[PDB]
Amino acid sequence: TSLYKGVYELQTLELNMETLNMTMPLSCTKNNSHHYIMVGNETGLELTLTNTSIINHKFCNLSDAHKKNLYDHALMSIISTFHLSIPNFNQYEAMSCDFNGGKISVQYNLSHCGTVANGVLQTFMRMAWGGSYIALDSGCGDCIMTSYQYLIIQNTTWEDHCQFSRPSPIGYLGLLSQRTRDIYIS
Amino acid sequence: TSLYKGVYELQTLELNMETLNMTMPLSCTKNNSHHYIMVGNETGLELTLTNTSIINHKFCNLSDAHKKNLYDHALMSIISTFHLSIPNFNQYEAMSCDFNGGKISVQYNLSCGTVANGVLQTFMRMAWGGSYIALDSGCGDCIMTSYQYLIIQNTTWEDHCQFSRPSPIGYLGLLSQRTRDIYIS
Amino acid sequence: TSLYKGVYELQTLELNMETLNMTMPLSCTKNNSHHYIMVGNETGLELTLTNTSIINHKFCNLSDAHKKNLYDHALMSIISTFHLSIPNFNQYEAMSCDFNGGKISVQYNLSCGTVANGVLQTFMRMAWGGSYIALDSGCGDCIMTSYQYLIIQNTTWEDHCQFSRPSPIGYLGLLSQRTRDIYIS
Amino acid sequence: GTFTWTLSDSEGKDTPGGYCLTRWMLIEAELKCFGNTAVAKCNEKHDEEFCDMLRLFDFNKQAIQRLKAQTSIQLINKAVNALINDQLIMKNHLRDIMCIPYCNYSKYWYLNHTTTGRTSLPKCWLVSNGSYLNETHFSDDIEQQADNMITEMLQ
Amino acid sequence: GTFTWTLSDSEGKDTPGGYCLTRWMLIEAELKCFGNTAVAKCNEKHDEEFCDMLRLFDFNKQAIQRLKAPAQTSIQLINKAVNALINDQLIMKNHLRDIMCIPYCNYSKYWYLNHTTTGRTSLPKCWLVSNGSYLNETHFSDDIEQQADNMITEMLQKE
Amino acid sequence: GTFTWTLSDSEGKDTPGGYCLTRWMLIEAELKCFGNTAVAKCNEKHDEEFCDMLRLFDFNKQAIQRLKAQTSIQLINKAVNALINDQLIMKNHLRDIMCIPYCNYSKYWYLNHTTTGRTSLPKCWLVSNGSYLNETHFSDDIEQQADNMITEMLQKE
Ligand SMILES: *[C@@H]1O[C@H](CO)[C@@H](O[C@@H]2O[C@H](CO)[C@@H](O[C@@H]3O[C@H](CO)[C@@H](O)[C@H](O[C@H]4O[C@H](CO)[C@@H](O)[C@H](O)[C@@H]4O)[C@@H]3O)[C@H](O)[C@H]2NC(C)=O)[C@H](O)[C@H]1NC(C)=O
Ligand SMILES: *[C@@H]1O[C@H](CO)[C@@H](O[C@@H]2O[C@H](CO)[C@@H](O[C@@H]3O[C@H](CO)[C@@H](O)[C@H](O[C@H]4O[C@H](CO)[C@@H](O)[C@H](O)[C@@H]4O)[C@@H]3O)[C@H](O)[C@H]2NC(C)=O)[C@H](O)[C@H]1NC(C)=O
Ligand SMILES: *[C@@H]1O[C@H](CO)[C@@H](O[C@@H]2O[C@H](CO)[C@@H](O[C@@H]3O[C@H](CO)[C@@H](O)[C@H](O[C@H]4O[C@H](CO)[C@@H](O)[C@H](O)[C@@H]4O)[C@@H]3O)[C@H](O)[C@H]2NC(C)=O)[C@H](O)[C@H]1NC(C)=O
Ligand SMILES: *[C@@H]1O[C@H](CO)[C@@H](O[C@@H]2O[C@H](CO)[C@@H](O[C@@H]3O[C@H](CO)[C@@H](O)[C@H](O)[C@@H]3O)[C@H](O)[C@H]2NC(C)=O)[C@H](O)[C@H]1NC(C)=O
Ligand SMILES: *[C@@H]1O[C@H](CO)[C@@H](O[C@@H]2O[C@H](CO)[C@@H](O[C@@H]3O[C@H](CO)[C@@H](O)[C@H](O)[C@@H]3O)[C@H](O)[C@H]2NC(C)=O)[C@H](O)[C@H]1NC(C)=O
Ligand SMILES: *[C@@H]1O[C@H](CO)[C@@H](O[C@@H]2O[C@H](CO)[C@@H](O[C@@H]3O[C@H](CO)[C@@H](O)[C@H](O)[C@@H]3O)[C@H](O)[C@H]2NC(C)=O)[C@H](O)[C@H]1NC(C)=O
Ligand SMILES: *[C@@H]1O[C@H](CO)[C@@H](O[C@@H]2O[C@H](CO)[C@@H](O)[C@H](O)[C@H]2NC(C)=O)[C@H](O)[C@H]1NC(C)=O
Ligand SMILES: *[C@@H]1O[C@H](CO)[C@@H](O[C@@H]2O[C@H](CO)[C@@H](O)[C@H](O)[C@H]2NC(C)=O)[C@H](O)[C@H]1NC(C)=O
Ligand SMILES: *[C@@H]1O[C@H](CO)[C@@H](O[C@@H]2O[C@H](CO)[C@@H](O)[C@H](O)[C@H]2NC(C)=O)[C@H](O)[C@H]1NC(C)=O
Ligand SMILES: *[C@@H]1O[C@H](CO)[C@@H](O[C@@H]2O[C@H](CO)[C@@H](O)[C@H](O)[C@H]2NC(C)=O)[C@H](O)[C@H]1NC(C)=O
Ligand SMILES: *[C@@H]1O[C@H](CO)[C@@H](O[C@@H]2O[C@H](CO)[C@@H](O)[C@H](O)[C@H]2NC(C)=O)[C@H](O)[C@H]1NC(C)=O
Ligand SMILES: *[C@@H]1O[C@H](CO)[C@@H](O[C@@H]2O[C@H](CO)[C@@H](O)[C@H](O)[C@H]2NC(C)=O)[C@H](O)[C@H]1NC(C)=O
Ligand SMILES: *[C@@H]1O[C@H](CO)[C@@H](O[C@@H]2O[C@H](CO)[C@@H](O)[C@H](O)[C@H]2NC(C)=O)[C@H](O)[C@H]1NC(C)=O
Ligand SMILES: *[C@@H]1O[C@H](CO)[C@@H](O[C@@H]2O[C@H](CO)[C@@H](O)[C@H](O)[C@H]2NC(C)=O)[C@H](O)[C@H]1NC(C)=O
Ligand SMILES: *[C@@H]1O[C@H](CO)[C@@H](O[C@@H]2O[C@H](CO)[C@@H](O)[C@H](O)[C@H]2NC(C)=O)[C@H](O)[C@H]1NC(C)=O
Ligand SMILES: *[C@@H]1O[C@H](CO)[C@@H](O[C@@H]2O[C@H](CO)[C@@H](O)[C@H](O)[C@H]2NC(C)=O)[C@H](O)[C@H]1NC(C)=O
Ligand SMILES: *[C@@H]1O[C@H](CO)[C@@H](O)[C@H](O)[C@H]1NC(C)=O
Ligand SMILES: *[C@@H]1O[C@H](CO)[C@@H](O)[C@H](O)[C@H]1NC(C)=O
Ligand SMILES: *[C@@H]1O[C@H](CO)[C@@H](O)[C@H](O)[C@H]1NC(C)=O
Ligand SMILES: *[C@@H]1O[C@H](CO)[C@@H](O)[C@H](O)[C@H]1NC(C)=O
Ligand SMILES: *[C@@H]1O[C@H](CO)[C@@H](O)[C@H](O)[C@H]1NC(C)=O
Ligand SMILES: *[C@@H]1O[C@H](CO)[C@@H](O)[C@H](O)[C@H]1NC(C)=O
Repeated sequence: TSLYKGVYELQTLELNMETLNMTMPLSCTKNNSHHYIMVGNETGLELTLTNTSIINHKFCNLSDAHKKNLYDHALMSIISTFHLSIPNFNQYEAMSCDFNGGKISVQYNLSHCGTVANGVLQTFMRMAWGGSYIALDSGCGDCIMTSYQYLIIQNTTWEDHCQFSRPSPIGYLGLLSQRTRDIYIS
Repeated sequence: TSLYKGVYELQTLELNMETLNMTMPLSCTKNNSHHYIMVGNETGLELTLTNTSIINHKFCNLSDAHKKNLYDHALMSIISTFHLSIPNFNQYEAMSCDFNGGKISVQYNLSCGTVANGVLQTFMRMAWGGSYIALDSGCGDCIMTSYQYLIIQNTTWEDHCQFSRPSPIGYLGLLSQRTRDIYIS
Repeated sequence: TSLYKGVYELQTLELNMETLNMTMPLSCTKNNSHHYIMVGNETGLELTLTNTSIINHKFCNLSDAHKKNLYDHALMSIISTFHLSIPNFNQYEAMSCDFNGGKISVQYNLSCGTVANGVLQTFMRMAWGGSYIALDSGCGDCIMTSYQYLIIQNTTWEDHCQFSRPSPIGYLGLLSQRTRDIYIS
Repeated sequence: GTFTWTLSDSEGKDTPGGYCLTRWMLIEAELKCFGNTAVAKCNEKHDEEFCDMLRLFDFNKQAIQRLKAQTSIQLINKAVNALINDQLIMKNHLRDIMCIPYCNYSKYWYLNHTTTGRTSLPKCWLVSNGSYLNETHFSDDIEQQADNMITEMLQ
Repeated sequence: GTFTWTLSDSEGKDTPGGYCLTRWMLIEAELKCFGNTAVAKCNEKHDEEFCDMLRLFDFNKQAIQRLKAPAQTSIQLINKAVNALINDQLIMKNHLRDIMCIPYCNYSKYWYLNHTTTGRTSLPKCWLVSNGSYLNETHFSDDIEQQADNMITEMLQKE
Repeated sequence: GTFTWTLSDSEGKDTPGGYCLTRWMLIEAELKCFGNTAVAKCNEKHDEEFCDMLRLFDFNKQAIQRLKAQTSIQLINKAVNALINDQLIMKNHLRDIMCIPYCNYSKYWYLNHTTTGRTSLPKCWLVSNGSYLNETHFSDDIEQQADNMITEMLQKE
């Protein structure tokens, strides 16, 4: 098809990351609003950007949730890596959660350059590595802005969601190093 | 003895890690129940697996212990490294401690995914030599042991390393995977 | 002007780190007492060793300061990297702060193994160039200084780097050893 | 540190070293095998993205064959730095931030000799704004790989 | 991991690979250029301090050119990229040497060999310093001697 | 990053860089010396376990000779990564978990010439369920080392 030096033919291959589902999580995006992280063939996590909120109380009962060991430990591990990877997070009010009955659900209020919405969107940009630019509108520029007001993270069941981008573990594996690399004093 | 290509003789070499005692800790094991981590030539640390408990109160007065700066800072460093290295530690009720007078003593009440697994995985790493003899788990993440408590106490140095030689490889590996798996508080 | 092997002449070069001011912080020192960290061409930090204190209350209202998002986010990220890089920090009474109106100012009350050693070890690393002048230490886990307080304050940029050239190597080194040595809370 | 995981050899191979990707590891493609001379570069270099993927695929293969658990996330969290170069994907993250064509780890390209059947180590097919680059935009990269193929074929 | 940042080539250079430091990157000096044969070692070795500085200077150059300048100097970018540019354990090595009274590298001055007629230069090694004063040539003479021999071996490897 | 510590050498030695382990560093053995050509691989390779031990033993020696203090754990907590490959010991932990013969960093094997005395770099003697492997179970590893020894002795001439 395309020959170089008359003897070397240019050939390609595309990896199907879906087969890594049993060992590592996989990030992907459905459309502009919805993005997903898949753990195995059953459980998962849905990162959705919406102008509509889902939690109105500004409390996060993590200690209660830990004691009542109902939630999936895997999903809790990736929801911790996300919140820790946020840089310069200083407005705990925007962080509101609801872990009643193991159902994990976390909401980040982006309405509250340098603001708390940048750091949460920077970490979201890394997390869903494929197809995150579609929701960002940012381009190249540090400072990230979006029309949407809330980033809602909910537990969900596995389906054929990865429509815009293929699944990949590259996003999650990168946040692991930059986990507690940027946090203020408590 | 046995020569390869007629000119190269196969020879051996066994290192004595005990000489590294002044710079880095050294883990080893005595029998199935008793394991040790040595720092220097006097102060040490014993971590044991017993069906008999040593602490019945379920509190860990860590802030009080820090303020009364009596304990050995080295032994506190390796016990912070241990507790931090536990992945998915979510039931604080099992950890009970007693640091009265500097004497450090920590008890983990054991009982796939339970808190006993994360503590035994970190114990498997800590005493790298001869941890398998107590795990009874083989190869298979999920570790199950018959013992009910893992008790960590300070101790004095003796010729304890009877089943496995002392080595620092155990402690050195937990230093990187220190705070790598910890939930939000 | 010194030839090796008759053809190879020995030549040198000295890097001007001041041009990296827009990308990374830069540590340097003015005299024995005063040291600085420079972030850009306008803001910065002042590390001072003085027998004279600046804060008398023993509280550090960090949560209030976070909520009132006035301070420079870059400056506090250096304050966090510094405080986290302190090994075996067990007496919170020495750290006293004042972040009223975004003006960040942190004071470490100094007085082997004490809290002063860990704060001076981190200070020795932070201002990599010309930290030995204030230490009086020489070579030896034990640093002792005559000064009683380490005060970090926000300041404006001036031609401060007189004794040592500015460099980012100090800051870049603490980033890896950030939370590597911290006790259980 | 750096990656220490060595790729495991299958039993029906002619030379110890090569690695093969099954038809279920590749999307819309049959199985492809790569020779020892190419995969040997995975142990030397630190910068190759396709090597990082082979170590991930191999680790997933070895972990399924030898263990039983899907909370297996604890295992990869320990092993990540022994399989991949963390800074290599940070490099791609930096390139994406700077409007530079980056590697999203999906498509790769390689040169395949017409009669020898020998292949280069697959390099990553870069992408910029949701579309892979044309052959015309990295043709001098392919030219350089073809030159390395000839000098290797002579040895 | 280890550093993956590759040094960017300017448009007018004759051979692809060399790197140049402007007169504003060097103090009390004009611009200095280093050949591809020297800079190539920066991709192989993990222990060279002058290489870690080149990646810092290049990253700073690339970030200013390609990224719209921040309002008030955001530090988040370098905190992400540090391990992809420098060897952290290399500067920890110099921190160990300073602690042990050994001459260490404070990343300011470097020395290299320049052939008087061909113009090729070795990779600049770090000029060590002990107690606020750089070492005399007399105290690392045998380090320079070894570099000349490697220069000879590298020059003969071309012919 | 990766280890940057270079193995210092003692004052009274024939060749610079050649390392020796004293009789107190070995168990039930006298002192053994390894030539420069062997230990030079410690700076190139990231994979060798015996090299990470030499950097530990040398660092121990250097810290004792040059400093005074036991709480010196703070020093090894800083310099661990400049000495040993963290992911190399994680490798053997993965092998142990997967029932693969792993390296417990105690015993090492190497080839030694009958007349030359030049030796290979000691590779780790693997162990599976509390017992070291027989020579018969890694025989093809020693064969490959002997071929590398021949190709290295030829480059001398
Ligand atoms: C790396 O970048 C490339 C390019 O930006 C990116 O490639 C894109 O991947 C998606 C996902 O596979 C492709 O979308 C497909 O498009 C075809 C035809 O357009 C559809 O038929 C596909 O739909 C099937 O799959 C859906 C989800 O499984 C099902 O719901 C549906 O019913 C169909 O069965 C699918 O939508 C897209 O075409 C490419 N783009 C290009 C230019 O090739 C890749 O995803 C990136 N990699 C990573 C890891 O992010
Ligand atoms: C690495 O170690 C070396 C050696 O210890 C160290 O070099 C020293 O750097 C300082 C700072 O640049 C030098 O001090 C200069 O001295 C000259 C005269 O010798 C003065 O003219 C300079 O003063 C000018 O600078 C002021 C502040 O910028 C200006 O306001 C004004 O224009 C002054 O004229 C300056 O003080 C010192 O001489 C060297 N020492 C040696 C031995 O060369 C270097 O800083 C270290 N690197 C790092 C990164 O720490
Ligand atoms: C790596 O794996 C190997 C093999 O599994 C392992 O080697 C074992 O080390 C132990 C401890 O050194 C050996 O046990 C010895 O056995 C002899 C008799 O066989 C005894 O005489 C020894 O007792 C002396 O030492 C005791 C403790 O100091 C004293 O209390 C006592 O009075 C004696 O003086 C000792 O128990 C064991 O034989 C070997 N196994 C083999 C197969 O060689 C090694 O420990 C592992 N390395 C690490 C770092 O874990
Ligand atoms: C998650 O990953 C697993 C494993 O990586 C995927 O399962 C794998 O699916 C393939 C294709 O269905 C299986 O191949 C099959 O092999 C048998 C013979 O063994 C053959 O008869 C079939 O025709 C097919 O080729 C493979 O065995 C299987 N592996 C395992 C361990 O189950 C799974 O599909 C992935 N799931 C998701 C939701 O991504
Ligand atoms: C902890 O480690 C230290 C140092 O690694 C061990 O001390 C060392 O012990 C050896 C053997 O006793 C000493 O060697 C001796 O050297 C003198 C000459 O100075 C010689 O006359 C003797 O015959 C012997 O060869 C070595 O000097 C000594 N080093 C130090 C710094 O004390 C110690 O034994 C270890 N302790 C434990 C409990 O493992
Ligand atoms: C560690 O945790 C275990 C389990 O969480 C604790 O065991 C529990 O201890 C209580 C109090 O001793 C037991 O209650 C008693 O049960 C008997 C019947 O077995 C009953 O007749 C008594 O009236 C009393 O209620 C409980 O059974 C026991 N549960 C199990 C599963 O063993 C243990 O006490 C904890 N240890 C420490 C030191 O905290
Ligand atoms: C992206 O896809 C999701 C799922 O297909 C869409 O979410 C649905 O939106 C409708 C209308 O608001 C709701 O009635 C459904 O309940 C939603 N489904 C889920 C699973 O939440 C979403 O509208 C799509 N967005 C875009 C921009 O295409
Ligand atoms: C988190 O815990 C707090 C305290 O247990 C809960 O707040 C209480 O909620 C009940 C029911 O609405 C009220 O009657 C109490 O007055 C509340 N107490 C306080 C101090 O606010 C809260 O509902 C919990 N939140 C979640 C999501 O579980
Ligand atoms: C979510 O709400 C925001 C804010 O109301 C919307 O952004 C506004 O869009 C209008 C129309 O383009 C502009 O006139 C406003 O200036 C925007 N406000 C801001 C703060 O940017 C956004 O379009 C909404 N998104 C969706 C999907 O409905
Ligand atoms: C392992 O060794 C320890 C110490 O030698 C044994 O613990 C002793 O057990 C006896 C009998 O109960 C007690 O009287 C001693 O006080 C114990 N010593 C210590 C230091 O605790 C232990 O029994 C041994 N276990 C096995 C399985 O061999
Ligand atoms: C410690 O206690 C546990 C639990 O009582 C013992 O494990 C039991 O052993 C018996 C006899 O083999 C079994 O019938 C039980 O099913 C076991 N229970 C469990 C929960 O595993 C264990 O043997 C005791 N260990 C020691 C050293 O006394
Ligand atoms: C901060 O760094 C910038 C850029 O590295 C320096 O600005 C450069 O100054 C030189 C000499 O005047 C000019 O030729 C360049 O064009 C400038 N570059 C830019 C991007 O402006 C600046 O001098 C440094 N500031 C301080 C205080 O060190
Ligand atoms: C180091 O330099 C600083 C700044 O030049 C000196 O601090 C000044 O000291 C005088 C006398 O006490 C005060 O009037 C000034 O207000 C101080 N300036 C600042 C910015 O604090 C300091 O005395 C010098 N120390 C040494 C040892 O030379
Ligand atoms: C700061 O105060 C300390 C303590 O008051 C001073 O150190 C004392 O210096 C005197 C005179 O050399 C000695 O006699 C004391 O023994 C020292 N005390 C201690 C605890 O070291 C120090 O010199 C003062 N520094 C300045 C700059 O005023
Ligand atoms: C290189 O190209 C050759 C030929 O184009 C490939 O060999 C073919 O492999 C397919 C499937 O494995 C077979 O159906 C064909 O019969 C083979 N053709 C020949 C001529 O042998 C080879 O797989 C390619 N190599 C790679 C790595 O893709
Ligand atoms: C390789 O073999 C030689 C000879 O078998 C060893 O050299 C001997 O070492 C012992 C103890 O150090 C001396 O007493 C002998 O005099 C030496 N013999 C000769 C001929 O030199 C050498 O030690 C071996 N190499 C290693 C690393 O053990
Ligand atoms: C989010 O914050 C905005 C502004 O602070 C506020 O108006 C809104 O009510 C908040 N929403 C929630 C759900 O807290
Ligand atoms: C989340 O998990 C809970 C408990 O397992 C379940 O009841 C709920 O339906 C899940 N949410 C979704 C969207 O599947
Ligand atoms: C533990 O330390 C305390 C205080 O140093 C000491 O009194 C006690 O004896 C130690 N415990 C043992 C078992 O040696
Ligand atoms: C610092 O500590 C010393 C001794 O504990 C005390 O005398 C002094 O008042 C303290 N200073 C401040 C500002 O707290
Ligand atoms: C510190 O910052 C505050 C607020 O920006 C400012 O008012 C004050 O002058 C600064 N301090 C110095 C010494 O510049
Ligand atoms: C080497 O010397 C020549 C002639 O003196 C000079 O032009 C060149 O710039 C020098 N090289 C460097 C790197 O300074």
